[PDB]
Amino acid sequence: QMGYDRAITVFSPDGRLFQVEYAREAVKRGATAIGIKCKEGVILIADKRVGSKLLEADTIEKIYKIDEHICAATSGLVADARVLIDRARIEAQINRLTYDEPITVKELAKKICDFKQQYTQYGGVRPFGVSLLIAGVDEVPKLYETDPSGALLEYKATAIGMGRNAVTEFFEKEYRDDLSFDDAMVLGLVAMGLSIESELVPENIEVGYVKVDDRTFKEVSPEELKPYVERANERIRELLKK
Amino acid sequence: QMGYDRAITVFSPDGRLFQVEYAREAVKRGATAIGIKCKEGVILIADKRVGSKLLEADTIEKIYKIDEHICAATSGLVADARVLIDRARIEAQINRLTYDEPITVKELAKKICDFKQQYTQYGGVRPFGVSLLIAGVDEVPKLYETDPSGALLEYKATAIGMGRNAVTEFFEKEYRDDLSFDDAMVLGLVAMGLSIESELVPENIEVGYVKVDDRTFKEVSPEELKPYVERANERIRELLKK
Amino acid sequence: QMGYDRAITVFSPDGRLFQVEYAREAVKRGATAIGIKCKEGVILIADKRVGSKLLEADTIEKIYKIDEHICAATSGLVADARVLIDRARIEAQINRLTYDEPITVKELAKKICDFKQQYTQYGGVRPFGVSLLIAGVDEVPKLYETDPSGALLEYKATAIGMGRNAVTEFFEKEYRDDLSFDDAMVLGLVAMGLSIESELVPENIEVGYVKVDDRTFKEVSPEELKPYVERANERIRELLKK
Amino acid sequence: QMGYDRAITVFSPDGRLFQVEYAREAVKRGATAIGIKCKEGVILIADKRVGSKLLEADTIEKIYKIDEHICAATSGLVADARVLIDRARIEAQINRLTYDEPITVKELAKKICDFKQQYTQYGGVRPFGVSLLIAGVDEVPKLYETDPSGALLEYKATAIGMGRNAVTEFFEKEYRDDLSFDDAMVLGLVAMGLSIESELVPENIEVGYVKVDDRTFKEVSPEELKPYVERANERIRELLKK
Amino acid sequence: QMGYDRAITVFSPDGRLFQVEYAREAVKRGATAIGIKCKEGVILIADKRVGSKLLEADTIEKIYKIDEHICAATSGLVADARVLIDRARIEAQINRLTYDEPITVKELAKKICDFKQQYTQYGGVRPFGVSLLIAGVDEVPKLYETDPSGALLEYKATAIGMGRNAVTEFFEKEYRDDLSFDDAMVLGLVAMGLSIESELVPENIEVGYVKVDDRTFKEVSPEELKPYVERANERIRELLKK
Amino acid sequence: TTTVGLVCKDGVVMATEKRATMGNFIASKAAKKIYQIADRMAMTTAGSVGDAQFLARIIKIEANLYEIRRERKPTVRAIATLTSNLLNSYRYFPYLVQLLIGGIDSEGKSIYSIDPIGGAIEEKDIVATGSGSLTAYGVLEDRFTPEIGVDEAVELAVRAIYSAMKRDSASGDGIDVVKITEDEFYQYSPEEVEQILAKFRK
Amino acid sequence: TTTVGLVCKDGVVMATEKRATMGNFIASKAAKKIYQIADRMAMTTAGSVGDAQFLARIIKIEANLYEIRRERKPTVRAIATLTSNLLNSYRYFPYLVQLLIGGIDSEGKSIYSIDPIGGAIEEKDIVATGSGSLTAYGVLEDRFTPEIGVDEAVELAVRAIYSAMKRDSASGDGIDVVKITEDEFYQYSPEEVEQILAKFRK
Amino acid sequence: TTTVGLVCKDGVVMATEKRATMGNFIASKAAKKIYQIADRMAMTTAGSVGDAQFLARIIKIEANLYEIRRERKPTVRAIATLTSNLLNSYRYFPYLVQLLIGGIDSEGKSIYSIDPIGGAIEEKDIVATGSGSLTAYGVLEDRFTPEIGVDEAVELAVRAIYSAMKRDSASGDGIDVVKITEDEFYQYSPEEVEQILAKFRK
Amino acid sequence: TTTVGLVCKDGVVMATEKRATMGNFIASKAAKKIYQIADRMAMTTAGSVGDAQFLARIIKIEANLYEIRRERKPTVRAIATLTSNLLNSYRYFPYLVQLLIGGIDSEGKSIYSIDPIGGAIEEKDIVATGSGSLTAYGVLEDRFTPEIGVDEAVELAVRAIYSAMKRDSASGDGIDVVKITEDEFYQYSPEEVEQILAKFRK
Repeated sequence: QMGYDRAITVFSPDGRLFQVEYAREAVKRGATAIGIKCKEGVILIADKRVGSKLLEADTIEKIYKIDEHICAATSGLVADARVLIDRARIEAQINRLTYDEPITVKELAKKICDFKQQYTQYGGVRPFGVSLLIAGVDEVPKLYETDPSGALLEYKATAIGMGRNAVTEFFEKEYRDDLSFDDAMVLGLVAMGLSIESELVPENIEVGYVKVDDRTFKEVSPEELKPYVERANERIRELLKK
Repeated sequence: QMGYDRAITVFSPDGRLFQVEYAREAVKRGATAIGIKCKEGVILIADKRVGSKLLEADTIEKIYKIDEHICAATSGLVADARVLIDRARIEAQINRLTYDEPITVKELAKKICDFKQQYTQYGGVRPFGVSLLIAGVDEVPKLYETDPSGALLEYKATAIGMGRNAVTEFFEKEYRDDLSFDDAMVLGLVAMGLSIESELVPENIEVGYVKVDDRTFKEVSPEELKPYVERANERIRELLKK
Repeated sequence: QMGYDRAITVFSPDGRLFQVEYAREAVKRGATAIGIKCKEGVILIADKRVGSKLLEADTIEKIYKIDEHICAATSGLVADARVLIDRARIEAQINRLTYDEPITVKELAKKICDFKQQYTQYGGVRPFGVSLLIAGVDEVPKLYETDPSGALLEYKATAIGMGRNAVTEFFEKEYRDDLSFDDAMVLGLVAMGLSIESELVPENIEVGYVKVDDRTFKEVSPEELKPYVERANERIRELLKK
Repeated sequence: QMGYDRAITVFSPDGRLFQVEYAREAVKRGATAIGIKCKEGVILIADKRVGSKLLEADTIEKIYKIDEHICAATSGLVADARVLIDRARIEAQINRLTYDEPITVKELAKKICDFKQQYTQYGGVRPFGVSLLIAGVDEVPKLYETDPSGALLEYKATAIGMGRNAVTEFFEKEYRDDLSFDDAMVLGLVAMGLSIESELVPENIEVGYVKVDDRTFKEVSPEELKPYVERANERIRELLKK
Repeated sequence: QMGYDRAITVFSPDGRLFQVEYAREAVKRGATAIGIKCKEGVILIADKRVGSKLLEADTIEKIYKIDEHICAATSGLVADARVLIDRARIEAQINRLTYDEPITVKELAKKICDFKQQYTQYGGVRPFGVSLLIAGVDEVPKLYETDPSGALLEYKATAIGMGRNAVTEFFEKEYRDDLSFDDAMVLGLVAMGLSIESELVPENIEVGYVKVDDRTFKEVSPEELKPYVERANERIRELLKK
Repeated sequence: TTTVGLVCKDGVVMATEKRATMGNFIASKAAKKIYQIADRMAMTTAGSVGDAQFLARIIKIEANLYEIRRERKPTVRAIATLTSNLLNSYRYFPYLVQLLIGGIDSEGKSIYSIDPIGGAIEEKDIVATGSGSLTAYGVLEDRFTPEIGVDEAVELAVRAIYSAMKRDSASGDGIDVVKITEDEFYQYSPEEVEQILAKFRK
Repeated sequence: TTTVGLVCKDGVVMATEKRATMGNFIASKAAKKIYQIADRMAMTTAGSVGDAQFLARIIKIEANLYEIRRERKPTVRAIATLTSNLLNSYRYFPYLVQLLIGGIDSEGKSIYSIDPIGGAIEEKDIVATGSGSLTAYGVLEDRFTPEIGVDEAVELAVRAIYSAMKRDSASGDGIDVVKITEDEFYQYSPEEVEQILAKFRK
Repeated sequence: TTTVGLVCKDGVVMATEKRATMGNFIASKAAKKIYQIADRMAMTTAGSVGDAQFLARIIKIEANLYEIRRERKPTVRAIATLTSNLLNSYRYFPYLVQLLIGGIDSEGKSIYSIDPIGGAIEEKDIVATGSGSLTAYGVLEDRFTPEIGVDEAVELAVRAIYSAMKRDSASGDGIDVVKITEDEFYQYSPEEVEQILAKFRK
Repeated sequence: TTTVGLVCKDGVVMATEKRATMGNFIASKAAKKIYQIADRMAMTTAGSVGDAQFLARIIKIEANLYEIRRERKPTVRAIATLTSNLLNSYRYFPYLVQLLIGGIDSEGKSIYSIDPIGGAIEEKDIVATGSGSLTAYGVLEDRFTPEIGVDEAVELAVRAIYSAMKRDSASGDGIDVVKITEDEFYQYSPEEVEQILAKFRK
């Protein structure tokens, strides 16, 4: 046994810090979220299936407003997400105060990356064991992932949680940079289906989007999501046959 | 394990916070507390049982007035709970100071999640070893559970405490989404009669509630308690012969 | 067991805390102090036993004064009590400042227990290891036991100290909620005589009491302890023969 | 044993700081960067190859304009980069705020070292395990390496990161101080190519420079990059026939 | 044996600080630096060779101007040296600011001893790993040594680092109280050649000096250095013949 | 810019003149310048609308707080003493204000006057306060009896300020009276009040 | 400066003058006075130009933040009280503006009149604010019906600032009118309105 | 002292007086009152010399810092907001300079005035600020077309300022014109500017 | 008090008055008013003598720290700008002095004048803050040339403070002038200077 994860302040001899590689594991145990980028906006798709029917069907939430034009999804503890999302919302809005311009997807991501990294260096506080997805259209549609390390990675399409490894391989084949808005939402609805190994019913997924033309965040109503979900079911069922 | 459980800062190679699971077993040390949500109001039923008879049971209570249409219950340390909920009283009052408008049940839940999160994050301090059940009606009835770290799950039938597992099984079967406020009151006493493993006497229970129509807190006095308990006893005895 | 008792910020895997359990053993180690509540007042008795005669025959002070109608008595760490009651005294004065009304025993007990809980939160600060039995009459008589854990419990009759357990079993049989003022103090003198297993003299007890009819704490001289002491001594003798 | 290695304050019987030594190895884990100085300016070549096709090939950026005339590469964690560079950006301008004059390549690189030196002496924190290469021309061309330790070593061509070992051996024979700007650029991509031991493509690498006839950071587009990468690829081929 | 290098708040049973003795063995893990006092000046020589030939001649390059009449060389961590040296420069100008008195060689060394002793005593930080030779003519020639901890000792020739022991032994034979500037400069070049077990070349050391007659710092120029290499090397060849 | 207050024998009756004007903007003339602290407590202010409503908000929030935390209805003196302490904190900017806090509690009915920089002092059954204070005393004390009910008390307060109104020049049209008889918390407002005073003045 | 407010039953209409005059000195020419807090919510300021823009941006940002927190749009009351709270905190800075914060929320239509010492008060009638205010109130109260279009509402607010203007040298033109019709947030803007007041001439 | 800003079809032009006189004090005739903030953004100061310059240095450091950190150019709006926040917060160290920040940015061309008391208002296409303002408005509007060229604009800018300096006995003989034609950032500076008004005889 | 400064064809020459009063004593009898800041760097000051004395000690020290730290002598631009920050701080203390900081540096020869509220400003010609500045500007421009020698510069500088001597009450005969040519840092001091104002005669 190690003690190279007694604190965040002890490197391993191999030159790595183990404790943020275990905060990375905190995200995986939580449920999946997929962010899917096309050339006509971005889509953001997230688990809401959670637990049995004791829990409310439309339980709040994985799909958070950051702005009325930048949205985020999480995976990991929804404690570390909840206060972090409080911190995110303030951060975008401070940008709006002092610039009277909306935060760009890249710039909000950079500030979350610094914030995370603050906790990472001191031994007196632990960093969040949470990862975040930041989706927008500033005026170029963009998708990022901000790590629990407070590292920044640009993505064409990305996933986190339980279904992370299935969605990756799946998009390795099918995804293109010229998918339509309609195709890219649907494509990731198959992938989301595969992530929980079940058909998608519209009451266990919350899906929001940022369109390029509007540049306004809008949330897909249960039954407006229903025909997109329905077309996904054909491919998800097909693929669960194998 | 046996070292990565000796602080609130460490993760394990499974990426669990064991200090936070342990604060949660603290919840399970405390007596059962039960919430039901129905569409005509929300119900809070607290255990108010005394273990010796030289105890005075007016302060063995769970139920704390918070706002004039938000009540809440507690399970965990008694100590942790009073300081936490006093914070919540202030917070609900503060919200009225800067907006002139009672606090929403959700916002209060987000604020009190976030209070518990700084205490989960900072290594110099332990978390609050408590979960709340936050029950109110703001315009539309609400039931929340907060976890010891500050995670938020919206419910529709729930419990925390010793009897939790069994109350979870009970509402799997019995709780329906069409129960009237009257009907669901009895059903929630049948859920409390089950977990305590005998029939109930009104002196060992306390009921508080928020209905939608009245949009007030009241507290159920032992005179106004009885017709409900009398109905409840009949069925509590039947489930003790299964 | 190990590593769950060397700090205050750690819980056990069962939701117990072995450090805080040991502070309760701290209460159990010291001398007995009995509080007995009646409908005409509340009687607070503490053992003024001295383990030598070189010790002053009025040892300062087994029964402290907090306000004009509020007293408390100690069992456990006597060091700590000096500090702890200074806080309680300032708290009752603070409420007379900011509301011009004395503090209710219930809310006082909450404040003192909160100060304790604050000293549970911090990792470098251990909690007070002392229990105080705060007694007073605000409208009706009230008796509370404040624990080292920060939790309050209201009683009809109580004990703390090394005689705690014996006097729960004793008053359980014997106490009734229909004692007169005289009958109450005498029954409490019997309880002290049982615990120490010798007869009483006015030199191994300090008694004060609180009258509804005066709304004030008064402190009982050795002369006027003599009638009560003689009457009580008969019952004690019969109990130490069986 | 070995160490004495779980503190940052501890120097071990070697007289090294193990903590610090583990963090130079955390640089290596991060992706290679190649720095090269000539008498016509300074070229900095940086790896922007991360991931398969899950991630976008443009991933920020990794060759950050720090100042007007100073740019830097990073090797080590991207998370570590963000925070060291945030501070670095601010420092570059800070010199201009209080003097209204150019920041020195020597001086910027020292105060980038200083921020982490703070985090090397102090016990509450870790240094970031990141090594930046600091390349610019204030008035003569200079190349330095900043080290996670906080060491500042002027190089004339070098590598750090994954390719550290590889490129030193390469540059023993190839590196000369009478080289051309064009020759240097090409030689630096061969070095990188050797690091990855593979064929280059001009789309997943970014080359920027500070000339001495400019005194401004510039960056060489990917449309421009193609011929330099192509003359590189012949020379990678000669090497990978040996 | 020990475990008292684990702290720096401790003393060991022999009353020693082993932490300070391994900060001593960080100095011995750095390249030497030598000082000579003659009665015509004081002359400080320090290694300027580092790494492979791919690092500038002018990579550290240790013998920093501190003041007009005070230069100070280093051995140990090139990271801690920098901060100290900067602190040495600031303390000397503070003296100028508050007195208009150029700081004494002695009083500058004293103020450094006190500065490093704050970092020895405090346990939230570590002692430096660096030894400096503080040297100048205030109004007579002086050479001191400030230690890892900050111990002040006056020398008439010294060395610090890996070369240290050999060069001590050498002086024990050759060094004379009748020594002059020319002889001294030669002498320290011989002394540097025993450390490195090999010849010297002009630019692979830097030498700073303070004359009595100038009472001002001048750096030895490479060209001025050249005739001194040639004469020093005479003795060097002889003493590296085995 | 004047207030009066009197204990009934079955409630607390207080009255406030509507008009506050600063410059050419009339702040209140049709709107609230009387605030609800609690259900059974009111507070009337003689002075500025901005200072009054912001301070009242505080007293209101610690009034609901007292009630919730301690599960017992507050005494009059508690709130009173509490407002005094607040006025000590901010005393660097205009906060000077003439307050009556009254209503009902367990020990009876009470009204307490808070001085503008701090302190709280008491009044047995008649207070005033305000700039019309001299004029209000004559009216309230004259028509007081020890058997004075709520009905003729709401009328009595209207007469005291409206007689004041003539000796002032600051004070203009409109008045709010509040009756806290314990069974209702009614804010009479100008329309009812003017019609009651249509017999006691014309 | 003057700002006017009125409650129609089809919407909330408020108005400003954007060319504010010292007495003969001007430094505006399109100087902003109308702030869009939301599609249903507006802040109309009278006063200093500068202090109002700084205060408006603080408020705009928190209005959005609050929408996002409760997942439920702010009420008109909530934004009015937020500004009251900010004004008292920053009374240790020299920020002096008297505000009118109005709009539509689910409880109806309402306006809150705020002064820089605090306070927010409900008026569901006529409200006006500034030192063209006295003249403005004279036109507006008489010609108020609460049963008026949002079409016939703009003509009256226009008329009010216009009358103030011809008896003030402190209010100039720039007359903007905002209408919040419960489908959109329309600002008529100076150009058109200067021509409605052209026809109230000859 | 005075400053003007007008928007062309292909540029933005603003102007300053470059010598500043107050009483009969000359502190230099080569002083700066023109700041280049970024590539095709400038800042033109009216008010006192020394607070313009001190405040100015900071805005430049921000301008680079925001560009670097976002990877994209600051707008006029980005820095206009930025200056106004900086002016409001520093009222421990206030600054008495009246800015006009303008230029070409991604949104297009626009010029915002920032008051010495803070707050950022936008002017549509004409703006004058300072003592020379009242007359200056009318000088610019006389030939004004928004399809005026940069060439006819630079000429036009000179007459507005040229009216202000000769009228005052405490204005300077220096003038600076700033041209921003996107393919240039030309600083005309006193010698070149003099010969333009050498036609006007003074 | 007045300062002058001029840049030569190969160096820089700056000058100050002597024979001034502060309190009821003479404040210049061998006092310094030109301080040597760095090796080939100087400061001439017009204002409060002892604040200017104290500020010289600080700036002097920070110049050496730049040199000792970075192995590179300071530029004039560096130093002045750092003065500007300090003056900004020292508004809460007496510290009003009008500063010219000149010398030779890597960019060539230059003088930056630092305002009483702070603000560095380039001048490559002549500069004079002061009270005698306008008169000085008179005399200065008359024999200033960009091929003015370092010994044709000392004539000019003396001439101006002699015309200002009669216009101020702080200036006598025999004054400080300094030449900074890069191969000299030579200070003439009063004696020489009497002999240079005896070439005019008076």
